[PDB]
Amino acid sequence: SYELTQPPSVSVAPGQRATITCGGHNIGAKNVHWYQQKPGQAPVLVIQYDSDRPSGIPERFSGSNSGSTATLTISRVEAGDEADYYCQVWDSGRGHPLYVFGGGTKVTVLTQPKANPTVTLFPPSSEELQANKATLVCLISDFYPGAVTVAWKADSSPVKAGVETTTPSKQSNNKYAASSYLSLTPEQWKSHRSYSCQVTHEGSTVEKTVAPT
Amino acid sequence: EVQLVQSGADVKKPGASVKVSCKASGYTFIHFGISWVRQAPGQGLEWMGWIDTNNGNTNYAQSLQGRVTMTTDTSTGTAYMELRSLSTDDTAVYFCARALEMGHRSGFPFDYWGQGVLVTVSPASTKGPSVFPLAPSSKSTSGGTAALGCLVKDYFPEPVTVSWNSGALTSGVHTFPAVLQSSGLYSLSSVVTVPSSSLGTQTYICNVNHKPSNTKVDKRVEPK
Repeated sequence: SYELTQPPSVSVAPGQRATITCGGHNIGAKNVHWYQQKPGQAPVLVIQYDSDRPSGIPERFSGSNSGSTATLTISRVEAGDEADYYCQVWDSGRGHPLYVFGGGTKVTVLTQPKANPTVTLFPPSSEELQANKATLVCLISDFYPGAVTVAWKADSSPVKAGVETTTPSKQSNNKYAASSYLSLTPEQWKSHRSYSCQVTHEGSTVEKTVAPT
Repeated sequence: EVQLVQSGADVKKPGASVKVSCKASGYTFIHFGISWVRQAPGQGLEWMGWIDTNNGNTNYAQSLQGRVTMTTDTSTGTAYMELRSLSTDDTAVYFCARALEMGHRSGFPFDYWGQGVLVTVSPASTKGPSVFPLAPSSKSTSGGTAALGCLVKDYFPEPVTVSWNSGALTSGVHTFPAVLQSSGLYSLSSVVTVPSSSLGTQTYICNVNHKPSNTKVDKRVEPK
């Protein structure tokens, strides 16, 4: 179906302007609506029909839509604007109409210094292997802002199946931690030369690799 | 004031069905359609379908056609969503949302939302964990620091508490939050960072406690 593309995250210092884009083929021909969602709450409509603020939404929220990109702008951002933001359009769906949401952008308001992630990757243990199972454990700690993307590769090719990744949660020292797990069979583990866990954070990546040897 | 208040949160087994409700108040119930939107834990919003509260006309997501049924009860101002043949992929918070009209040429935004109800699809009521050692990569002769730990695999429900050396070791201990896997079971890791020189001289044992299954596991972690 019609697809919407949002960046996973946006980091912004207090008072700066936050820009969240929503890409779609000729999305300028559609009405785009924007929803804000804080944790454990329901979404809130903050921009409707490309650029209209519903009643009660601060004037620092604004939106535009042109060509292949719609944009939600949060001017003079405040700490309380930290949330996930979702774009949305209606589509005719070849006589089967639908709504589609973008994947959502986590907007972090920078209230503490940037911290690069520590990545620890463990291969499957002999005990787990000797029990006909295999798990690669990728542990990600002491990073801020709390948004990462984890990609796995078998040798060189990406692997999506068997991957479970947590949502980053705050540590005791107020930084963030997360973990990603790759499940596979002992044979796929043995069949490849190596496996890699790649962690993307604030535009940079830390990649660790392990091998059956 | 417009309010949507949901009910019907529940815990289910794979293959079962579930029915949730959305009670509208503060406006003319039949003047506005109702959409349904779900959110799996940690994931984004996924539109499910819409219903005309006046005549019962629906538009469903193609991926759900045949499996979902939405209804309206105009005598109580309530919308209902039934989802059959549940899998662990259906574990999610389910939201209802007011959407004036939806059609083949236009669709309104969702201006008021219910609070969401959690539906947990799980294959077990209780299940103890499998504990495996995460042996340190560094060696006793290595220098600097070493990370070793324990993998606590495939348990249900949360939580698992982990200590080290019966609680005598707390510096450098990090027990990570659990992940909900597509199997419906939880997994977590706990890792302790220790001086590399201690690998040949100090014994390291993780004390895993899963109270829901009445299970304790003291697993010894040996360098490889």
